[PDB]
Amino acid sequence: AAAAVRNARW
Amino acid sequence: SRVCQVTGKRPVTGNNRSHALNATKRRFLPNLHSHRFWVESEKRFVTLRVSAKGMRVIDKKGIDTVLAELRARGEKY
Amino acid sequence: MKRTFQPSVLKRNRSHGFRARMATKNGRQVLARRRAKGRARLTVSK
RNA sequence: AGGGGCGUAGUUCAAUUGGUAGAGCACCGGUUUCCAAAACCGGGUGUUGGGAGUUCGAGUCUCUCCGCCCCUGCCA
RNA sequence: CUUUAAUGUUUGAUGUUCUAACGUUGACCCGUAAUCCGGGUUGCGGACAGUGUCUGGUGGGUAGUUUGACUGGGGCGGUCU
RNA sequence: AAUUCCUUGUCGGGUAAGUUCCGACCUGCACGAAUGGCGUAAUGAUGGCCAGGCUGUCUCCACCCGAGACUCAGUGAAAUUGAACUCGCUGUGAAGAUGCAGUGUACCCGCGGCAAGACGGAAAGACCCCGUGAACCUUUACUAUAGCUUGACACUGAACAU
RNA sequence: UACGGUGCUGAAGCAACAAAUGCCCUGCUUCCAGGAAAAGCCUCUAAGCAUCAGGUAACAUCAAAUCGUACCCCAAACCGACACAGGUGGUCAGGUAGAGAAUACCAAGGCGCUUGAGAGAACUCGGGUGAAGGAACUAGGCAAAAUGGUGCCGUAACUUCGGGAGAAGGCACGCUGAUAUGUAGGUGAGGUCCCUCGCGGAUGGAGCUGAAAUCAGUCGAAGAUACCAGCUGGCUGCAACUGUUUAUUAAAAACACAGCACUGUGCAAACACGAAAGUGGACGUAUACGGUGUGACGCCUGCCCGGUGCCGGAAGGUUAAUU
RNA sequence: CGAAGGUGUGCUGUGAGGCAUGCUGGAGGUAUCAGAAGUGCGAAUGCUGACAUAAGUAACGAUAAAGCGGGUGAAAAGCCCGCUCGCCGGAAGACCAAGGGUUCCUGUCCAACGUUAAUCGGGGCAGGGUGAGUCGACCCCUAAGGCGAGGCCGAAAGGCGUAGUCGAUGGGAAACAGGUUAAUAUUCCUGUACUUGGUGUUACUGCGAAGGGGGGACGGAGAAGGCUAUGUUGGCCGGGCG
RNA sequence: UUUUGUAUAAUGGGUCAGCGACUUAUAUUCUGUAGCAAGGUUAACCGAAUAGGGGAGCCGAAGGGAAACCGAGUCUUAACUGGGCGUUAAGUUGCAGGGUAUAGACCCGAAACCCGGUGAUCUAGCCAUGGGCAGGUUGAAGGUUGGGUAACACUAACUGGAGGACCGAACCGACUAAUGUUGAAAAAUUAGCGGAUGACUUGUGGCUGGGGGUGAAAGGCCAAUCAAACCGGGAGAUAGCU
RNA sequence: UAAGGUGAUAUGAACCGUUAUAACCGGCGAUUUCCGAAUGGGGAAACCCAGUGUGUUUCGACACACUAUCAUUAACUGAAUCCAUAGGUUAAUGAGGCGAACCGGGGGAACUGAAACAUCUAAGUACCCCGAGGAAAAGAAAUCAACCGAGAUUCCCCCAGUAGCGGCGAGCGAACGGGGAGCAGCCCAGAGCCUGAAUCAGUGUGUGUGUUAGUGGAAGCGUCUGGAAAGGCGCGCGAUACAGGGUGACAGCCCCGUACACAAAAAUGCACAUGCUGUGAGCUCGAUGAGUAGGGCGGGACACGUGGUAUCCUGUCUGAAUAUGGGGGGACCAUCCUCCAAGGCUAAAUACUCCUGACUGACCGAUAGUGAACCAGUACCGUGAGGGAAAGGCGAAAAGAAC
Ligand SMILES: [Mg+2]
Ligand SMILES: [Mg+2]
Ligand SMILES: [Mg+2]
Ligand SMILES: [Mg+2]
Ligand SMILES: [Mg+2]
Ligand SMILES: [Mg+2]
Ligand SMILES: [Mg+2]
Ligand SMILES: [Mg+2]
Ligand SMILES: [Mg+2]
Ligand SMILES: [Mg+2]
Ligand SMILES: [Mg+2]
Ligand SMILES: [Mg+2]
Ligand SMILES: [Mg+2]
Ligand SMILES: [Mg+2]
Ligand SMILES: [Mg+2]
Ligand SMILES: [Mg+2]
Ligand SMILES: [Mg+2]
Ligand SMILES: [Mg+2]
Ligand SMILES: [Mg+2]
Ligand SMILES: [Mg+2]
Ligand SMILES: [Mg+2]
Ligand SMILES: [Mg+2]
Ligand SMILES: [Mg+2]
Ligand SMILES: [Mg+2]
Ligand SMILES: [Mg+2]
Ligand SMILES: [Mg+2]
Ligand SMILES: [Mg+2]
Ligand SMILES: [Mg+2]
Ligand SMILES: [Mg+2]
Ligand SMILES: [Mg+2]
Ligand SMILES: [Mg+2]
Ligand SMILES: [Mg+2]
Ligand SMILES: [Mg+2]
Ligand SMILES: [Mg+2]
Ligand SMILES: [Mg+2]
Ligand SMILES: [Mg+2]
Ligand SMILES: [Mg+2]
Ligand SMILES: [Mg+2]
Ligand SMILES: [Mg+2]
Ligand SMILES: [Mg+2]
Ligand SMILES: [Mg+2]
Ligand SMILES: [Mg+2]
Ligand SMILES: [Mg+2]
Ligand SMILES: [Mg+2]
Ligand SMILES: [Mg+2]
Ligand SMILES: [Mg+2]
Ligand SMILES: [Mg+2]
Ligand SMILES: [Mg+2]
Ligand SMILES: [Mg+2]
Ligand SMILES: [Mg+2]
Ligand SMILES: [Mg+2]
Ligand SMILES: [Mg+2]
Ligand SMILES: [Mg+2]
Ligand SMILES: [Mg+2]
Ligand SMILES: [Mg+2]
Ligand SMILES: [Mg+2]
Ligand SMILES: [Mg+2]
Ligand SMILES: [Mg+2]
Ligand SMILES: [Mg+2]
Ligand SMILES: [Mg+2]
Ligand SMILES: [Mg+2]
Ligand SMILES: [Mg+2]
Ligand SMILES: [Mg+2]
Ligand SMILES: [Mg+2]
Ligand SMILES: [Mg+2]
Ligand SMILES: [Mg+2]
Ligand SMILES: [Mg+2]
Ligand SMILES: [Mg+2]
Ligand SMILES: [Mg+2]
Ligand SMILES: [Mg+2]
Ligand SMILES: [Mg+2]
Ligand SMILES: [Mg+2]
Ligand SMILES: [Mg+2]
Ligand SMILES: [Mg+2]
Ligand SMILES: [Mg+2]
Ligand SMILES: [Mg+2]
Ligand SMILES: [Mg+2]
Ligand SMILES: [Mg+2]
Ligand SMILES: [Mg+2]
Ligand SMILES: [Mg+2]
Ligand SMILES: [Mg+2]
Ligand SMILES: [Mg+2]
Ligand SMILES: [Mg+2]
Ligand SMILES: [Mg+2]
Ligand SMILES: [Mg+2]
Ligand SMILES: [Mg+2]
Ligand SMILES: [Mg+2]
Ligand SMILES: [Mg+2]
Ligand SMILES: [Mg+2]
Ligand SMILES: [Mg+2]
Ligand SMILES: [Mg+2]
Ligand SMILES: [Mg+2]
Ligand SMILES: [Mg+2]
Ligand SMILES: [Mg+2]
Ligand SMILES: [Mg+2]
Ligand SMILES: [Mg+2]
Ligand SMILES: [Mg+2]
Ligand SMILES: [Mg+2]
Ligand SMILES: [Mg+2]
Ligand SMILES: [Mg+2]
Ligand SMILES: [Mg+2]
Ligand SMILES: [Mg+2]
Ligand SMILES: [Mg+2]
Ligand SMILES: [Mg+2]
Ligand SMILES: [Mg+2]
Repeated sequence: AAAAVRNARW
Repeated sequence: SRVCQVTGKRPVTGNNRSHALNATKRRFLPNLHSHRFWVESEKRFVTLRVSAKGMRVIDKKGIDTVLAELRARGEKY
Repeated sequence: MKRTFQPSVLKRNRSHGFRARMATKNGRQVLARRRAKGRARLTVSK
């Protein structure tokens, strides 16, 4: 599994 | 459990209605009461868990007659 | 780092053992299902 | 910016809301007081923000235009 | 007919006093080697309380859901015949 | 001000220069008294600010010691991948070209390196919107309901007084 | 004799000193938060036996079954998919230095971590040193550097008088000799008295152990020389504080907190878990318990009952089942 | 006298195709006209299996450290022996519980397993190995708690709970030293002890409960004193004259 | 593939082989075809049984009107010269096919809802019974002896050993930075850091179960999963979307 | 039944048999450790610990047997409390659990559909619980019809997607009547006169027909190709057997069978007959199911959702008539028909297949068909419930390759 890389563009 | 020892009345299930006819499950339980009945033949008091409808039939049928059926029923008064 | 499994034979038998499972009908239904399935090992007891 | 409210006597507010604008204080005049005030009597005051319309008739109804308030102008 | 005074009746409204239903998580005895339970004795309470059916009120305590569209993205504003 | 939008408010202190800090001012956009107010020693891997010491943090990096990286031998992966004979420029073009047009350049092929591009790899975008989607949560949204509460009747009787 | 081994023989086998976290000690002292049970065991008698049985004592004698027992057990054997830089409870506790189970070097004992060999580029990681300047770096003194011990001197604002405080700041530390050839102290034999007599008492001081201080000398750039081992001060916001929290990006000003106030609750208590029985509350009783908000302490906590709740009232209006 | 299938080749039709043949294979196949469909695959980040790519690239698991001689062997950086060096030493040593289950010892082997090689191994194979009156468990006893005759309650199922009965992490009888195996030992052997019951004998004799009492029997902190484990020194014994 | 539009730098695919999606049942309508024909045809069932029997029924040949009713007419209206719907026109039963309907209905895919179970060997809290916390400081109350008082109070010294006290290992926590990010390790290591006699920590058992638990409260935790665990069932839920 | 045989991987070894005690098959017995309803107590299933009694003796012990709970019945004893009763102790019987679906009953969803969503639908489905049988359930008119009649229940085809129900939406959906399958009627609510009548249930006793081992079972040679003939080419034969399988390539005549014809010491099913043990047939006169029907309230079931809603079931509160009487005929009344509730029993037609045997398939052919053609619910994964694989083919003969 993984943890959604918070490289999030908001 | 909530069982009449004379009439055998037991809880039954039904619906709560409403002005919008919404139906929710409910239970109807008997009007059971523990009463000490005086049995003349044994000159004793025997306690029975009876419904309010059962109380009426005891006067009509006699205390001895109902117990005779109970012994046939094996209810273990 | 301590994990989820710490072996304990006494705890294991008291939780899932044959007598613990068969004590109640729900566990007895597990045995019925495993007997119906044909499991080689019915319970966890050795 | 956008949207709502407001503009009435000298100052603060009523208004009728189609046909005639009042109240309080202030101001003035006369009493009272040695005098001022407090008190008493009497009274005059208004383009109803500006304009342009309605309508027989507008401070009131409609639309802009000034000024003064109250709200919003947010998600990446 | 009104006004109705009294008269019995039929239903209720309280209040008082009982016990016998019922209550006792009061005491005592027995089942009994037992702080359960049941029975007995007694006291207290008592036609209440409590429970059943029906019923009014309350009830995010807990549920099932709704909460529009158009729109120079959406919301806000506006609009819907 | 843990609150102040205008705003780096104004004044003072600290600095060579201080939108932070400290002291005041009050004009409190939009503090405020147990959803506590103001102070407060001690405490704090608490936040902000200042000074001394201290230093390669830096001016500005140099050298050295080890472990990798490199070479040899042995063992031997991975994500990815439509197919490739896989250049630059300018222009065009599902509108940012290795592949089209024009033009320029370029012998064939490794090894060590750097990451500008291949809208590189990872994961059916979390932001935005949509579906007459889902779920939890709130309430004076709707309809109910457990519970609580009211009365009638039953369990439930007697006598008396009004 | 098969490097093992096997067989035979085999000396001394004492004292002093130091010394536990082990033992005396399930003791002693003290405190408030007031600190299991049962059985074995000892004893007492009922009923039931008291000639018996049974009990006590001394011998002889039997019996003591069954199961586990290897090995790993801070790890390559267990939990982590791995012969996995992780996790895993108890017991044992050598020498020197040291306050110490810290730390450094060693003993007993056990290991060198299951790819190596070269080379000695960039770059990266773990480290060492650095001219001059010394925070100019950077969101920020992040990191690193620095401080670091014992003894003594000395130590401010403020304070709830406890603190602040190891405040800051400073001095002395090695070795040798002397005082005193191995001191003060500690330990304590022999000997000599006493004993209703012993694992005795009182003298007695041998022998061991042994700081600390002063003086003198001496070496080095440096004597707490290594390891080990606080950076400090000033202003201010928040929270009183120790504590707790998002296991796996947040340890905080958040939560808790003692305290305070309101409110419910008379004990078959309220309340809560339970269709119910019942249980918790509590084997407690308002100096108690539950709920709510606030959050040590200090000074204090003002005005509004219209709205919404809650509490009280019950005359009237309205109003269900029922009739 | 070579069916399907596969693999070539040739011919042929507008196409999906068809025909024939060489080779492979070695036993089935099937005209024609009808009938019935699990009737046609390139994609669905399709499913399963196989095989590429990156690529002989990264990595080969703590920077505690190795070196040499000899031995065995087809072969030795890695195994055995020896001599050095280095590491831990409140552990990286020793003994257990829990947990594992033979990994223990010996012989044998190197395909796979071991991140390399391996003669070695916790690998493969075959044997051997765990000896108890006193150590544990079992047993007696109870805690929390579980189950629970009857009982109470509950549509059924069931829930709670009394008497009881289970349940250690606690309370209860007793063994130490020495020696020995390739692998076990307070278990075997040697030496010297101890305990609880049963039976019998002898003597003296009040015994006796599901009952009573005592005991078992209990905190935290602190303070010493007396000791031992243990260590140091001296003495003693043996060896040494560098 | 999806689009107004893709060499597009939009999605899909490393490759091959295998598998992989418009079906089935019933009813209904339409077309084709076959049979019979103003008629057509049976169903269940019987039956040596794909025959035959069974005409129970169904459709059609007559419609109009809400209906009673009337009828090649009928309704409307008081009545229609009227107007609406009808009256010449073959249907019916099989077979195949095109649609429709009910079923999963062309295939794959939800997040979820509901039901019954399994989990507190992890973790949270609680219960019972055990264990652990080197060493070094600070020196409360109280006590004794003085000094002071009429007695206190007060004060000094010496004893004392109080604390969610101090410094600091084990133990426990997890604040900063670097590494690591296909890890030695699905959360760790190294150097520092906080607590370290307590609201401490830990071992062994026990108890609380999913709209529930537990929570010094973060929507945290409840077996690497938590704004409603896991497993099975309803179930091929549904998916106007891709 | 037998000349061969000691199960399989799987040889070998040592043996046993050969005309009937080898082996194999069937019937009937014997033995049947431990755990498990588990039953002496306990327990972490396959373990631990007893008590009683009988019988053993080597005086250390040993071997059997019994000892759970509950229900029912009967004895004996036995409280408060004088009798009693509760309770207690024995002794007899019975029950416990497991198992596929089908069946009856007690509870009872949601997703979904309605293009949302409450009524409704899904659906009395899934699921849980209780009980029973080979079937279950139902069942002998207080039924329908309509002025004519039918005559228990169950099942099938119609009636009919009609009448109706329904936010009159989605959807749900009969009955009457008809055609079929199959048909069976009785007892108590009471006494006589008759009398053991019919009938049913037990059992023996035979017959018949099965079941559980078995027996016989027809008919071909030659030649060619080929490793091998069952193929080719010839010439035969059997057939109540040309169903299939095997044999070195395709076999009617090689083998096993098949068609037919037979078989049972023993056990057992079924049916008929018959004998016992119960069981009562018939006749007359009576009797004719009361807290019930009905009603009020709240629900549910009938296709029918409260609607004008009959009918059925009842949680609650009431409450009749009773043959000179009641029920029903879809609100209700009258008339007229029809039936007699408040007590029971009852086969068949019907549903299903864990299991046994035979047979069939325009069903599959190793990624298919059961998850499993293989030591598969295994390996493995998960604390657990649970999840869950991959994996078939040498050749005719192993002749499996001496050297
Ligand atoms: Mg946002
Ligand atoms: Mg809600
Ligand atoms: Mg819904
Ligand atoms: Mg919209
Ligand atoms: Mg600002
Ligand atoms: Mg300034
Ligand atoms: Mg300031
Ligand atoms: Mg505030
Ligand atoms: Mg206030
Ligand atoms: Mg307040
Ligand atoms: Mg601070
Ligand atoms: Mg500085
Ligand atoms: Mg390219
Ligand atoms: Mg371009
Ligand atoms: Mg370019
Ligand atoms: Mg390269
Ligand atoms: Mg680079
Ligand atoms: Mg780079
Ligand atoms: Mg990308
Ligand atoms: Mg998306
Ligand atoms: Mg999204
Ligand atoms: Mg929308
Ligand atoms: Mg004490
Ligand atoms: Mg390890
Ligand atoms: Mg892992
Ligand atoms: Mg492992
Ligand atoms: Mg540990
Ligand atoms: Mg150390
Ligand atoms: Mg060392
Ligand atoms: Mg280097
Ligand atoms: Mg760097
Ligand atoms: Mg340095
Ligand atoms: Mg140097
Ligand atoms: Mg420098
Ligand atoms: Mg310098
Ligand atoms: Mg700067
Ligand atoms: Mg700068
Ligand atoms: Mg720093
Ligand atoms: Mg440093
Ligand atoms: Mg300070
Ligand atoms: Mg500030
Ligand atoms: Mg704090
Ligand atoms: Mg803290
Ligand atoms: Mg975190
Ligand atoms: Mg934590
Ligand atoms: Mg953190
Ligand atoms: Mg607070
Ligand atoms: Mg008021
Ligand atoms: Mg109020
Ligand atoms: Mg074929
Ligand atoms: Mg060919
Ligand atoms: Mg062949
Ligand atoms: Mg297909
Ligand atoms: Mg690959
Ligand atoms: Mg290489
Ligand atoms: Mg490369
Ligand atoms: Mg490389
Ligand atoms: Mg490399
Ligand atoms: Mg290594
Ligand atoms: Mg060597
Ligand atoms: Mg092994
Ligand atoms: Mg070994
Ligand atoms: Mg090899
Ligand atoms: Mg081995
Ligand atoms: Mg022994
Ligand atoms: Mg033993
Ligand atoms: Mg012992
Ligand atoms: Mg019971
Ligand atoms: Mg219980
Ligand atoms: Mg026990
Ligand atoms: Mg124990
Ligand atoms: Mg050993
Ligand atoms: Mg051992
Ligand atoms: Mg000693
Ligand atoms: Mg194009
Ligand atoms: Mg592309
Ligand atoms: Mg792709
Ligand atoms: Mg046709
Ligand atoms: Mg026919
Ligand atoms: Mg007809
Ligand atoms: Mg006409
Ligand atoms: Mg069709
Ligand atoms: Mg379709
Ligand atoms: Mg502390
Ligand atoms: Mg500390
Ligand atoms: Mg601290
Ligand atoms: Mg988790
Ligand atoms: Mg949910
Ligand atoms: Mg599920
Ligand atoms: Mg469904
Ligand atoms: Mg689906
Ligand atoms: Mg037993
Ligand atoms: Mg819907
Ligand atoms: Mg049967
Ligand atoms: Mg034969
Ligand atoms: Mg009757
Ligand atoms: Mg009634
Ligand atoms: Mg009703
Ligand atoms: Mg109506
Ligand atoms: Mg309606
Ligand atoms: Mg009705
Ligand atoms: Mg195949
Ligand atoms: Mg398949
Ligand atoms: Mg398969
Ligand atoms: Mg295969």
